[PDB]
Amino acid sequence: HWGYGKHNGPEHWHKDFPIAKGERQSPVDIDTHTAKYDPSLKPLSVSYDQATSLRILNNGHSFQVTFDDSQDKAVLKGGPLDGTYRLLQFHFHWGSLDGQGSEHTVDKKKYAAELHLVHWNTKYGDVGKAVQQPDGLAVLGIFLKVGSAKPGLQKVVDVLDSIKTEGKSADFTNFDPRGLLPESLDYWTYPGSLTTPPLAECVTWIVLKEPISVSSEQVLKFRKLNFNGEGEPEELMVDNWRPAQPLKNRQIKASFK
Ligand SMILES: NS(=O)(=O)c1nnc(NC(=O)C2CCCCC2)s1
Ligand SMILES: [Zn+2]
Repeated sequence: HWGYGKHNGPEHWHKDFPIAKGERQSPVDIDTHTAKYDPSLKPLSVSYDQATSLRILNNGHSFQVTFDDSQDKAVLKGGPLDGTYRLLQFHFHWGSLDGQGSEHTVDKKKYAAELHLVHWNTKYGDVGKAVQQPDGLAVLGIFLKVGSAKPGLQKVVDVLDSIKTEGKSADFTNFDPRGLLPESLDYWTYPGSLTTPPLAECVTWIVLKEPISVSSEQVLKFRKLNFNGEGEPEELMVDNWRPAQPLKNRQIKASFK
């Protein structure tokens, strides 16, 4: 089964998921000097006030916080998007060291981690149908750098001890994902894919230009999670990031000058 190790990592994924070598794979390097400001791009609308978080879960590749997406409660609109995209879950990708961990890169710079808030287009009715559409999902990507603590992340960090290994989950209600956002909603956007299998080419990527800072203690707690399930040889959940993929016939647009 797929993972991030030598024998099951990103270089192997194409064998089970041939779209791994497709025309709109993610992540990508964002070359800031080649990205073009698109004045027709609207501001992002991040409407998270009614977000209803449900569970936090270690799925063996990351940890994710899931939300009630059965109604328009936490939605992403605007920017490059047509229509309404419901927040389903967020998760992170991170490194074994502070100089790697992000999936997208900016002028080849790797951040310590990357937060993905995964949303799906309500015109497709459910996320499984949305994954089958080229405009089915919108992932809001936010870089993490190590510096000062992010207070809105602490509640996540506080609970990771309870989901150390693959398959463990915990109640994670009343979590406000607005606490994970940077000040600026300036973004780059491009059409891409899920960065984990099945690598479906269904994502409008919206990557914020402003990172959030998290503390060394916060990221260290990410790195104490396990890829393995309980009772198996302990393999720390670190470096669960896919590297940048070929941009191919795509233009990255910037919402800002
Ligand atoms: N790293 S990422 O591009 O944000 C992602 N890679 N696979 C992702 N799968 C999902 O979100 C789903 C969750 C539930 C049902 C379908 C899909 S999200
Ligand atoms: Zn992700």
